[PDB]
Amino acid sequence: RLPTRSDMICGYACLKGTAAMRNTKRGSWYIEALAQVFSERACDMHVADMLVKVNALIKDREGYAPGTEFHRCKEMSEYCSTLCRHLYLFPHFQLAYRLQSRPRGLALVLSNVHFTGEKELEFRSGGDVDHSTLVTLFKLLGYDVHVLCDQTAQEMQEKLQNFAQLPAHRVTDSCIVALLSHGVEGAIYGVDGKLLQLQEVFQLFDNANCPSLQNKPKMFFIQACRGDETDRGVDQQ
Amino acid sequence: MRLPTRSDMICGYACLKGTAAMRNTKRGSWYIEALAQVFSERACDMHVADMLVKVNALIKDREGYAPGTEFHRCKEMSEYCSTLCRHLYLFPGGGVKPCTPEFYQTHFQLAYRLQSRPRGLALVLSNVHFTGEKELEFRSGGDVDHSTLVTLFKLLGYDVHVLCDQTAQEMQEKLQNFAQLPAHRVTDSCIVALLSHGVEGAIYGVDGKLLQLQEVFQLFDNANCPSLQNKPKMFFIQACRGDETDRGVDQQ
Amino acid sequence: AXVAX
Amino acid sequence: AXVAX
Repeated sequence: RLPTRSDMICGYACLKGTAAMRNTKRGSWYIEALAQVFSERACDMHVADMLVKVNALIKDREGYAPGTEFHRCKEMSEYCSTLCRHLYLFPHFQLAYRLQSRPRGLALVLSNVHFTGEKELEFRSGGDVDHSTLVTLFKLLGYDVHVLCDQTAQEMQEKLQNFAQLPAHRVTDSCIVALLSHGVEGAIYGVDGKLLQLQEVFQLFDNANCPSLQNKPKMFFIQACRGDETDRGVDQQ
Repeated sequence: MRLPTRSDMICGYACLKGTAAMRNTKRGSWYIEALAQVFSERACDMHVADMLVKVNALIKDREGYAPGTEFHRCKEMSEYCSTLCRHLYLFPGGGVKPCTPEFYQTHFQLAYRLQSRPRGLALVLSNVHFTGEKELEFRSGGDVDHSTLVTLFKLLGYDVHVLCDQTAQEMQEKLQNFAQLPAHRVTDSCIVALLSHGVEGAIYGVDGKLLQLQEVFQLFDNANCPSLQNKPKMFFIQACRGDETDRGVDQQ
Repeated sequence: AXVAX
Repeated sequence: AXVAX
């Protein structure tokens, strides 16, 4: 018998209280680093170690925008993990999760970029770059990629529950969900300005509501703010 | 080149947001017993985050044994959070099984520098006796956890500071003094271990007052703790994050 | 034999 | 060039 929630790992563009940076040309700092790391290293490095390389890149980057409050600002990513084995994706077999099915799993990419103005939420310029980057990466890593753009909080909950219940999970070895939106600490915005709690999202995939993904790695990437301020950084002693 | 305000921390938690941690009145916490087993056994060859994966494994398998009572066959799940930017090998030289010299020679260049003697200062802060307006009971077995960690961190090479039964103010004031000790300038890492009751995001003092964990981590960040900049900082937090028992789930 | 934290 | 999420 199993705990209610297990075998999950979650990557965050930023730390509690802080905000995530986005480049209006290139996309978010985090997706750009995440895609760069996974592309080059998925053949010989497990996911946890790989999010450590991503942490390394994010920690060295700084903002460039002379004039604005964003000049030289900083960012720190993080990951939180309940995995119980290595996650090698295999694009070592013995002490790592079974990851051998074709496709490797279903993957969902859920970008909110355009906002209907019910609250004061800005156009996520560069959001289209993030979205494309993740769909190609997940398709290259062997995943059946579902996508979903510009949803309300209600639509998001309902279709994320749909995605969790799909029969296809019975026959695959892993799962991936990537949420890119405006957010607050513990929740992200639908395009209608309404919030969705991340706990509820993770709940829809746990061992009690999503028994078809029991004991297989589930992988959440969350590109949203967790605060209202910017990080000016510290100098090095 | 500059730094974010917070970086290079790994936090190991005994239970998940909203759930609660189980403790055995005789043998200690599930999390601590597992942590000290794995760290003691594998520091020689496995890095700390991978090591925390193995603790997850053990905790996922454990189930409660207490017939009659409301805790029979209950489950628990640990987790850990990381802003580390390198492998964290503890490179034990003795006490526990040591690493071979070939192991260091192959792994040292892609890992945090972890060579000082001591390897770091370590603080172990346990509250077992509560005496306040809240309904906080005696933490039976909390003493085994305390001496397990003290012995563990000594065997791994750490100068172990201890603190017992503190109020939320005394933990704020003394965690800060610990964070500002001058030895951090020359040591290579750091370990804080908080064992107490608590809720999501905070832990209780013996006076039933709350210390927010965000303030604790802040005391060791790059802005407040320049001597630990770019140095790996470990936190192990044994405390409930709720008040609900996990009855578990059958395996379909 | 099991108590919560 | 920078914008926040």
